[PDB]
Formats: sequence, C-alpha cells, structure tokens
Amino acid sequence: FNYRTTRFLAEEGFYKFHNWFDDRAWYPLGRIIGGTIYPGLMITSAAIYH
Amino acid sequence: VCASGPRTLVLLDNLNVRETHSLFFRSLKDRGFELTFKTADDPSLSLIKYGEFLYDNLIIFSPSVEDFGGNINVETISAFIDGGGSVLVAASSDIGDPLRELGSECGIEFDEEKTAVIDHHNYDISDLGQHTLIVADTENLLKAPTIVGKSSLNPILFRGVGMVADPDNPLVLDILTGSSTSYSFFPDKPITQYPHAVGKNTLLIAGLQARNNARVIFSGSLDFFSDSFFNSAVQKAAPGSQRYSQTGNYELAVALSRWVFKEEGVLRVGPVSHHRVGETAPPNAYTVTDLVEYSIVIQQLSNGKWVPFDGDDIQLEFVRIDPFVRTFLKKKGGKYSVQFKLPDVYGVFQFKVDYNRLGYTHLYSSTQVSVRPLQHTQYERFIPSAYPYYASAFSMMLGLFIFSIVFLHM
Repeated sequence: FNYRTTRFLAEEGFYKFHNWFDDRAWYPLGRIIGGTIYPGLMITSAAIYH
Repeated sequence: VCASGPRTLVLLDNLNVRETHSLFFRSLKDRGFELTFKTADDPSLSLIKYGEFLYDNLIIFSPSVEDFGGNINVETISAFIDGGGSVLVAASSDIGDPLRELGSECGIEFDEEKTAVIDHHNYDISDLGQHTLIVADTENLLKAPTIVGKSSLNPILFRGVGMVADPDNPLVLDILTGSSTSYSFFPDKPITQYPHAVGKNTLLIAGLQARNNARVIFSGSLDFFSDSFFNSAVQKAAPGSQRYSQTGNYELAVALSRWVFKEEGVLRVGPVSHHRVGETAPPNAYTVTDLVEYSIVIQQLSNGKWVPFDGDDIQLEFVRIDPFVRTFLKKKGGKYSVQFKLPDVYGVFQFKVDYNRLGYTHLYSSTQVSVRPLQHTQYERFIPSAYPYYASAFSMMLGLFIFSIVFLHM
C-alpha cells in the first residue's frame, strides 16, 4: 500500500496526492486516501527520488 | 430487418400434417419465412454444425414422437433457445416424454399422457360427447396487446392436454387460461385425487421470455392450428348459446406467430450520454452535489424498420447499493433525458435503466460513475461570521512587532 501511494505522489505531485480519492478499493463505498493516511513515509521517499 | 432470420425448420410426426395445416403454413410462408419440412424421426436432422446454428426458428409439430432423429435432443434444443432461437411446440393427448421434458426445462408442466382437458359446461355442440372439445372464452385471454394483437377475437376452439405453470419461475406467461369449471384429468377414471390442473390454473397456451430474450410458446393442442378449427363455426352445447360464423383460431394464431418470431415488441438501446450541465464531455469524476444531465435513446422495431420508441414509463435510477434517486425520463427531442443533482454522499454510483414491460423485450443499461468529495481548495473562504477570529490573528502580529521596536530602544 505504501509503494502504490509513493508512486502516485511522485508522478502526480503533492497537491493531487493530497486530494486523491481512490475508487478501486472498498467497492462500492470508496476510500479517501488523502485524509486517512500518514504522509511522512511517502514524502521522504519522493523527495530523495526527485 | 427481422431480429430472427427467415430460416425455419419444421418437424412433423407425419407428412399429412402439412396438408391438414396448409392454411397456417401458407400464412407463414407469405411473410417471407423459408420453411423446410422434415420428419421428426428423420435421422439426418441436425441443429448445430461447427458451432453455428443451421436454423433460426424451430417449430415442432410432432406431438406423438417418442424420440427425435439424428442429434436433436432436449439438451440441444435447450442450447438452441439459449442462443436466441424461437421455438414453437404443439402438444396433444399422445404426448411423448421428450415434449414433457422440454416443458419441464422451460417451467411449463405438461399433464400425464392420455389426459385431456374436460369442461362439462362450455363444450362445443360438435363435440363427440366426451366434453373434451372446449370453447375457450376470449375473457381468459391475456391482456397483452403486443402478444395477442389489438383486435378483438371470436371464441377459439381448444382440444388437448392441459399444463400448469410453475409458480417459482417468474418468466412464465399465462397467455390463455382455462375456464373456471375446466380441469385436467383422465376422463374415464374417477377423480379420487386432486386434479393436476383445476379451474383457471389450467393453461392452454403459455409463453416464455428468456433472459437472453429467446421466445418459446407451448400449445396444449396441435388441432388448434389445424385448418379444420380455423374454418369451423363454433356454438356452445349449452342452451341459449349464440352460433358464430367463424372461430377466432386463425386470427389468434397469426398474432402469436408474429410474437414468437420477433416480429413485434422488439426494442433496442442506443448510445447513452452523461456530462456535467453546460459541458459537452463526461468528467473523469464528479463532485459531491454537482448537477449532471443524463440522456439515452431507445428504438422500437416496427415493420422491420427501427423508429424512435414511444414508451413513456421509463424510469432512471442512481444506485450505490440501494436506489438513492429514482425519476421518470422525459421524452424530449427524440431522446429520453433528465437533469438531477447528485446526492451528498460519495461513492461508486451506477446509472441504471430497467424498462421491463409485459410482452416487450427486457432492456437493462448500466454505466459506472464515481462521485468524489470536495477538494480542499474548493472550501469557502473569508467567511463573514469568522471576521473576529481573523482580526485577532492580524492584531497579534502588529502588536508583537511594535513591542520589539520599543523594547530594544527603551
């Protein structure tokens, strides 16, 4: 789950990642990835990658 | 354009059936069907070659035949119906086991061999004295204009084996029920047991609409289609009964044949378009409480040419697990469209159209749409009610800076 999020953040940018809503999980309810996650791990990986 | 191709295979127990039923076959041939007549027992009979269907429609006028020739089998006929072919079955008191089995797969239960429908009150005067030739009133006829024809019909003669529709199967169509007094039993043997069919439960003609839209009609009496009934006059044996110059058998038979062969009631669904109001393209995801426009087009087959459908009862649903919103689709500009506001709850919603009506083809349409919550940027800003809170933060900074200036140089 962290790996998928890290790829999305680096490719899409922080602002899109912040508001990311995922419809592919917990069908049909959906999940709000942006507000239910901890960004610390993903941000560190993305920053070094850039 | 006919939904089912003209290629038709006819199965006859005896070649003489063609002469006796010449009127029915001629009326069918006049409509452009390509009939081929083969004996039901003939070994060469086959329905599927290399995975393709040799014939589009099958008519089995072989009531007495115990077994089918060649590769034809109850399983094969079942596959044929699943493929979308239309099948017509005609039964009699001599019904063999395969016909009963075929009805069992379709949910129509034929009575045991040698049984006949007995009506002691409405039997025609011409009957042999067994009260088995019953004059069926048009009142029992199903109230479906598409299947039976809009026009009124005279009383129809039926002589054959009663069948009972299985309650469990919803798709079964009670096209023609028996009279309240009618029942199915062995005439010679006394009625110790409860009748297989009693009262209006007894069915003379029934139809099936498959999920794939294949149509099959089962008739209790082969003689009903015979030329003899078509021309014969009808008068009930009971006193005070009027005599009618002609029966309604011919007219009813023509209407049923059209329905079975997809000549009536055929509907198609065209493109469906959804987009935000004021936009020409669908967004990847919609926002909460956004307003969207939904449009769909439906067509009907009339005389082999597709035309805009006239149905007014169509209903649209917006569903996640259960229907949040349901409304009628307005008929505007040759298309059915409505505008509505999305619910305040996000999720994986689906648009649904489920216009299923009696006698017409069943139409189902689903399109998946995702609704997402508001983005952080979209939230309201500079709320007037919050001005005092705004003033405090600005005030604190100004006070702090002034304090720094005075404090250092005091």
